[PDB]
Amino acid sequence: GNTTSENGQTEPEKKLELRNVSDIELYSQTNGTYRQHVSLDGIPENTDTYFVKVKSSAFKDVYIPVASITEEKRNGQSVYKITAKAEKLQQELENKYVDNFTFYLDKKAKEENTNFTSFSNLVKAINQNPSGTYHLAASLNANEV
Repeated sequence: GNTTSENGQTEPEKKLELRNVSDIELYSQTNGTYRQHVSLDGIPENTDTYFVKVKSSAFKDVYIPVASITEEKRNGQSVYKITAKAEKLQQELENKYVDNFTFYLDKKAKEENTNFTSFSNLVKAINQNPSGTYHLAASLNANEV
């Protein structure tokens, strides 16, 4: 019949934090030329030469090197969870603070029948038979192509 505990404010520590993160892009350096790995990462890569580019609506973009690319079932699907290593980057994720910038990507499989999920697959699906009917499954980024 009571709820008695303590707290503390307790001056907090100072770290680096990304607040207005409007969008998050992934680039690579495989063939010596940088390109946009917008989707379809497949199996997580063996070597971590990627670097995450976070574009913000408040201030300019930030480039940070990747640390760990793994696969985690968000709802029983191939969702790539990627973490970012910075000297002190704290990400207010789900009302709690994590010591690394971690974010999830989207998709995996390509819809040969009808590119309803991604551009890299849409441009391939349309070129097969232009006539017919097509629908989009979600907003699709054309950076992929």
